[PDB]
Amino acid sequence: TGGRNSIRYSELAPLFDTTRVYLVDNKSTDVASLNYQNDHSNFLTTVIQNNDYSPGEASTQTINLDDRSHWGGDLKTILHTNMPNVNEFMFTNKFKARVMVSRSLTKDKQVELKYEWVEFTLPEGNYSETMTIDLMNNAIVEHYLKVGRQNGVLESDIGVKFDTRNFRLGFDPVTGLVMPGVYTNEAFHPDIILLPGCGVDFTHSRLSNLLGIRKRQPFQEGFRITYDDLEGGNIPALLDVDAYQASLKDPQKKPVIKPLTEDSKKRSYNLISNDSTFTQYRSWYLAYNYGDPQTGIRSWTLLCTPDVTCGSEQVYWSLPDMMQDPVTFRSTSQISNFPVVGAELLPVHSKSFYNDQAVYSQLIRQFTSLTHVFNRFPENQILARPPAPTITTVSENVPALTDHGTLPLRNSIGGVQRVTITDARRRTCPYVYKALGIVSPRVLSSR
Amino acid sequence: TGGRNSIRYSELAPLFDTTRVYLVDNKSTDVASLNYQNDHSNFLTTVIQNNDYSPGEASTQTINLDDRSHWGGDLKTILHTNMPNVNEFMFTNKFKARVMVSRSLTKDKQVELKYEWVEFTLPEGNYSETMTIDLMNNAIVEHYLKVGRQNGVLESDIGVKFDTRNFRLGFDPVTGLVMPGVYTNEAFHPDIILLPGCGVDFTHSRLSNLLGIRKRQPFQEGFRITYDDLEGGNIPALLDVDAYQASLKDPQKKPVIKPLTEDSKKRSYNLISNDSTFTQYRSWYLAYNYGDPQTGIRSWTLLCTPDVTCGSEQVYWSLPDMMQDPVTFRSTSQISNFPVVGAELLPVHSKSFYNDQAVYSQLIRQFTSLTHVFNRFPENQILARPPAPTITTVSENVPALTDHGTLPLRNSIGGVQRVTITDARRRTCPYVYKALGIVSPRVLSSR
Amino acid sequence: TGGRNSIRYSELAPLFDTTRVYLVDNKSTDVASLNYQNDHSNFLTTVIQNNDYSPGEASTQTINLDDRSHWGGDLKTILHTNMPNVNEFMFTNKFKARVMVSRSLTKDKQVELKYEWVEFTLPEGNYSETMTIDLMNNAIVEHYLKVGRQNGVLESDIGVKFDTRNFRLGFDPVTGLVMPGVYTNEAFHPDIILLPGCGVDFTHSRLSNLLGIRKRQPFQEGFRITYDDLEGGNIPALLDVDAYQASLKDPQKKPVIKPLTEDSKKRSYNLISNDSTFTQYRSWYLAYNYGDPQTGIRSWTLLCTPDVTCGSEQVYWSLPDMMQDPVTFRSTSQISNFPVVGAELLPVHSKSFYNDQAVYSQLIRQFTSLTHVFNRFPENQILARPPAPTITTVSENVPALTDHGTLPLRNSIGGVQRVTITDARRRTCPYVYKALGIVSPRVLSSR
Amino acid sequence: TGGRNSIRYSELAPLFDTTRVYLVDNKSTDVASLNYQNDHSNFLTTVIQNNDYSPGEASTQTINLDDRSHWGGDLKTILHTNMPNVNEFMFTNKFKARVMVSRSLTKDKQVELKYEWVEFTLPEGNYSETMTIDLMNNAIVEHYLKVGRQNGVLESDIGVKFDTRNFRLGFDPVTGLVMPGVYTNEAFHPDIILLPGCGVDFTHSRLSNLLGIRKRQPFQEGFRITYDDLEGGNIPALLDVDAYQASLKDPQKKPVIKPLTEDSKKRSYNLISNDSTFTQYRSWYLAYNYGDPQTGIRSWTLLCTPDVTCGSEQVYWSLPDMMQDPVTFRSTSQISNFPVVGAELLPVHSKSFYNDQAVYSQLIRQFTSLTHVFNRFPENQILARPPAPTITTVSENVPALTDHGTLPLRNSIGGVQRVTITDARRRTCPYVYKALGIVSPRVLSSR
Repeated sequence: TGGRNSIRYSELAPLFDTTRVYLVDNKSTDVASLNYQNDHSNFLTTVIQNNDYSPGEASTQTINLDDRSHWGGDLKTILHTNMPNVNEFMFTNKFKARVMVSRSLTKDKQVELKYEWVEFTLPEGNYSETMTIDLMNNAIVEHYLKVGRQNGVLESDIGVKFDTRNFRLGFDPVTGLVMPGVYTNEAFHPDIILLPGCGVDFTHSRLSNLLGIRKRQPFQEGFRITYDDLEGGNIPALLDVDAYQASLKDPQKKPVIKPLTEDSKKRSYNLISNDSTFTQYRSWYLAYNYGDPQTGIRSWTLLCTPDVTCGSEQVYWSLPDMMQDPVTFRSTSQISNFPVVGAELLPVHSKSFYNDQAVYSQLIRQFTSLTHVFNRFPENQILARPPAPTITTVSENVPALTDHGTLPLRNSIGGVQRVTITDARRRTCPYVYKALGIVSPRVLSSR
Repeated sequence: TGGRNSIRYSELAPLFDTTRVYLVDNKSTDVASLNYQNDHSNFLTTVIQNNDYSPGEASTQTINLDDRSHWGGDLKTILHTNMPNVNEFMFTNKFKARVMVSRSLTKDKQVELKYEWVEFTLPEGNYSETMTIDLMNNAIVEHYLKVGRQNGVLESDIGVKFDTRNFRLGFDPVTGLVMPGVYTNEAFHPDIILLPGCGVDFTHSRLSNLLGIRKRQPFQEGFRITYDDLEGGNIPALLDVDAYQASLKDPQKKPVIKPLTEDSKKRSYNLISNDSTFTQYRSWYLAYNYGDPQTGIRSWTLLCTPDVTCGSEQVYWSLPDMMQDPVTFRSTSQISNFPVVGAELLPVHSKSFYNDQAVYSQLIRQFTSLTHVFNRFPENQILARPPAPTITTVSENVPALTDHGTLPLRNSIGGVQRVTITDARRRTCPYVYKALGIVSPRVLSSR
Repeated sequence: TGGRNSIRYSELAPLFDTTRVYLVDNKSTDVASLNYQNDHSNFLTTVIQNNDYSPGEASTQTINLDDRSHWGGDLKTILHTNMPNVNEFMFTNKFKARVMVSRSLTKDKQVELKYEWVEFTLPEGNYSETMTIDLMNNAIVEHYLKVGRQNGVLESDIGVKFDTRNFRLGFDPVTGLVMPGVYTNEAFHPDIILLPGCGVDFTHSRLSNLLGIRKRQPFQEGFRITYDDLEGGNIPALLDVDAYQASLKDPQKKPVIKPLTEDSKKRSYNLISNDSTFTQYRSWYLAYNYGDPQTGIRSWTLLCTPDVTCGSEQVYWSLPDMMQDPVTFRSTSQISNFPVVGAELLPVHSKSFYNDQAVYSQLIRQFTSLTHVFNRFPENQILARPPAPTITTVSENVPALTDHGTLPLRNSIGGVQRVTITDARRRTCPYVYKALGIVSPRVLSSR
Repeated sequence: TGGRNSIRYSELAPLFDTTRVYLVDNKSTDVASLNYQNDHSNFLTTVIQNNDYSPGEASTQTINLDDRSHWGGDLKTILHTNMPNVNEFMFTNKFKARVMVSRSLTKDKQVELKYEWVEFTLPEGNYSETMTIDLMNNAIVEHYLKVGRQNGVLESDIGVKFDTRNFRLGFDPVTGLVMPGVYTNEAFHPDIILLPGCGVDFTHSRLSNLLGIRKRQPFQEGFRITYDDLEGGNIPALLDVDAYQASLKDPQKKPVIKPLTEDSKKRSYNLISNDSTFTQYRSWYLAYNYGDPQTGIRSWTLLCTPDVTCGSEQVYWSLPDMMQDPVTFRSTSQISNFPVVGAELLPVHSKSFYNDQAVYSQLIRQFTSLTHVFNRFPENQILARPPAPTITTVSENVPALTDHGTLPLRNSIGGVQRVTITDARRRTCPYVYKALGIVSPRVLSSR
């Protein structure tokens, strides 16, 4: 300490031992003159808080930590964002799926079914755990319109659906059917329901996480899940309620065996055989939980909690112009490679709420009335509308009063410092409303 | 340490090493005599806690940290506010918008439409994420009354509305219409719906943030968003439900093509052509998400989360009379420029709650009864009342037991210290109920 | 300090005193090349953050903390999971129970009842405190189908049920009956209802904890709770409401004495004697609270709060390649035995919510309509459906910004470090989405 | 430091400066062999984490902090319980009350009323702030059955009731009656309603706290509150609604004066005189708030918030075999007197929720139907069922990642350490699911 303290500035007098320099964006004189073209995730600040000098002029002056000692500073910071649930940036507004796009009676008498992969995109916005799903199913439909139907494709065969129920609760071990004649609409984890000849890929989307279907060994570029994969676990068919009820008057067999085939407005349930009790529709959930664990999807995939945020990602601070470049970091000027002084999780959590609207809706569509762009197939038990789970989650932004350690810094702090927040991939982050830094230099050793 | 400790006061005896001085407002003797004309964000305190002296008299005595050493103190503080959501101070009670103000059949046979920018103000208060919106729409209407109508202006042409739905979900790729004949009233982010010849400016309001429409490169003074800007993304028209239904009895074309034109009480939906399926009404949301991303508003603007607080802003502490002035700060007496010793976020967070009242209201206006100053156009599908989003947020004030570092201080602490909290712009902050400071001096080095 | 600081790297220059090395998974170059076959709970990272070298090549270079001093580093870490409530791993998807599996009129005229232990498994997923229970009861039934019934077993005798009410509130001290003729369906802690000749074992399941029935002295391998154990505390029988009401017209005794025997669709309530007011059904809750405290189950067991998480378990960090092996730990290469540097609770908490759906359901099954795979015996007052408790809990995953102490480390940190999170049993943990480590070395003493 | 660091173990090599020893229960080898008969609140752990030695054998070896220095360690700990709201241990399942137990027409023509104190106990479980109350009222009734009634006691005179409303809101200053003819059933703090000749004592129960009736000077063993105490503040009588309404047809006085006397099924409201407007029933709340503050109960008692937990109690850690015994503590082997190294609040908080079920119930008993063991006197306005308060609280268990200071420890840490958590009264605590300790020794001074 002794002669090694002195923290000096132009003529303003000697200050001794730790003090405080401030890194702030909202500083009025600065904005107008320096970071006009920049944004909160990468700006310039005048660290000289002296009322009498131009910002430019200040950019000349310097804070001089005494030369005789290696100094260090404590970096506390206040980060506050407002990034939405889904958006193009975090890759939560896109997802490739393969659907039916054409159905025509080929040239002889046999038929043709051609499928294709299409990328559907969501309208940017902050959503629910559910409404997001819905938005996806809708985006599937919206396509069936611009193309599908108008090419021999019947809703009775739309290839992909994201629902949320255990399509085999009512199932009866012997009858081979969902006895109650209705797939019990309770919510049990996001799922994926496919059809023959199609599937979905998330290779470039974090939405996967929203669903909660994670790859059992992630570091494998690529995420395709198709029909052939979902093996063992095709949605069993609903038993014919009426045929059964209507019977019992007059070897003497009963109406049981009759597995419903279609529903009001005659929508095909595409059953494998005119025999088998299983429909062609295949569910991930079903597969994972019910089909061979050592071979099924239960093998290469993992069932887990949703998380609307789509994945806690972190950000990296960098104060290139004011702090020594940590161990192996190379010093540069390429914004997308500055040295990093602190890492921290991007300020987003998921609040959970109890859903009353769970059942309230089961007592309104039972009393017929209009429909949403979401339940375009009310009377279908499958292309219906996935049941709203009790307890929805919602991505919520929150101020993060974080605190990075104490770092080594240069002894000639420039009048104008540059602040820069970066993300995992290394790029500014548009969704930053406020960055604030406080540094407290203090002597560490001697030269 | 050795001889350098001694913390002395008048005759009261030697105290050794760190101790504690207290900065408090609620001290009874003080109020009456010193900070009568002041407020919690800028007051005087007698730091001498000795029962026997006048406050004035005390203002003479002094706490003497030993001279032989440079001292420092730990500053912990308790800040507690109660600022409301919207108010004149934080600029959340004003916002300029351009509306229709006159409609008369000009002199020949052509017509005249004159528009003007008017500033509408809200009644101060703490609101919801939604009710705030509503308050704004109302403030638009309230003006249409004092002026608009009584000058040939028909509600059928009120220029600005802040709603919250995706005005194009039911849309059908081929019919060019919102098939279900009703814009599906689900909430998906605050939006702005304009008309020809008008728009809104937030150049001087944080309400922008409440809506969640942020400028893609903020440091640009000025925020005007007009009709011409919202290009591509005019609300499509609702299909005529009846015309279509009523048909199908008797080349042989159907009632489809007929896009509704007006609604019960015949309110014009102002459609571009007697042809086109698009109404003149333009939505921001629509633009951002559906119209050309490289040219549309999606370009210069950014879609993001609401935040009722309107923007986490920070405050600055200053204890001019008791702590050495940090690095570059100049020493002065101009309250609005004192040195700063600590920065901290203004004590306001946003709590979120689940909205049951989301639908409950869809089952009460379907069963006709009175109206609120909010739904003055129930039968309009557009000037209706934006759907209440599930999950509302509410600005909430909370005590902040913060802790600034350890700062260097003078060795002659005056009997009367001055505390001062300031905001980003540098001015006291009326909404401060309690400020409390605790300082713990302790030796740092030697002189 | 003096000459002992120097933190050196290849030619990049001398860095002095503490700095920062980063342990991160999401690093792009790494994934592709090193931890392809690994997962977030056990991966490799290149700690050399220098843009110009291959990952392989980097794996050569080294960070050299000065040789002359023993160094130490501060290890802060960010752990984030997403493990579900029930699953095969945490042993929350299995549980052995003993049920009736056969009922036939033995060879002479006496009868035969054979029982057996069967393991039932749940569909993996994240559940409620209740719906979990339900899932279990269902899993009991689902078995009764594949076997039970089709072998002379009548629902009127299914052996195990997990309910949640105090089966003896209405009870009248003299009549020896539940007067109101209905077991008051309010929820009061998970319970277990058995029948003669059967029981349940949790010897290999944490579900026990979900129920909240803990063994009074845990370190005893084995958890079997059978009929004979639940002594004193057999569910009293419901009084015959009608017999009583229908009477009172004409020594002159009343219809009281008549304890109902069966319910609509005549389901036997299996009463011990045609006399006794007690049914053969026995409840844990009842036992614990009402039967002899010094002998009953109240003795060897303990009644306590549920907790959906099934048990706060912890995890162990290990950074074998970068930090000295703590006191007694042996140095090795067997992943399942690495040295441990930090322990921390596995990131899972239980959020609680208020249940409105508590009663809403009592006003819908009173108005007859379909049934769930859950209430297959609506008209039974016992095999009914346990009442939903107000205030349900739900396992929720949360990011854990933890902080382990400051640890001693090697002075030759390898270009490639290995991170490894382990659980109590010592094995990687599939449910880890993100692990992040920040180390801040700093001199501790001298060599 | 210099030669004073060395932390040694058998042959495993020299470790220098702070390191980490771990105190864990869930360690597999340990359980089976050492703490078989123990529980989580008092167990043994092998601190030697070396894979190759028996636990017994390990119990021999020792960690040797260097001899030349006095060492200290940082003790961080993870405590997690699951204790329920009410239970026998925390004394929340018992409470003495004095009730009517006999009513017979004495030998001459005068009568006899004998009262007695009885202890009622609750069924153990975790409850609500309310349902607990209810459980108590029920427990009062349940007794009236086994004894009361069957001895001339009419419900019309059951002595104690725990309700929750201000029995005198409708009251009219002149008529001396609760005009609306109904005690306005809104909830305003737990209360106690007594009758002549009886009362309640909490001398041995924390339930008092649940009610929120605390003794104004606690350190006084004993808590009896009887009739004679509740002076001034007898529940006023409800005005006869009908008598009044039915009148007004024909000095000419009105039906006012008539204070109802009994209710449907003629239950006596026991009014002092055939005159006075006051019933014999006395309320604590009433007393405290309305009767003489300098003499009434308002004097020796204190009205305050409920708190379901019944009282934040703390626990004491003790690591007898590994840390020096703090200042005045005597060293011993009596588990219930070990030295204490850290104190901490027993991990229980009270979550609050908003009650919709507040009114929902006022619109179901107004539409007659069955009754609960709770509202056995629906038509009574007094023995009714206390109104459910909006905002109920619920005891909730939570993991407590606490941190005790840095303590002095022995330099010869035994292979097997003993952990022990104790409560205020000094006894193990059955409700402990997990205890975890991490110690970080580090040199403090020299010998």
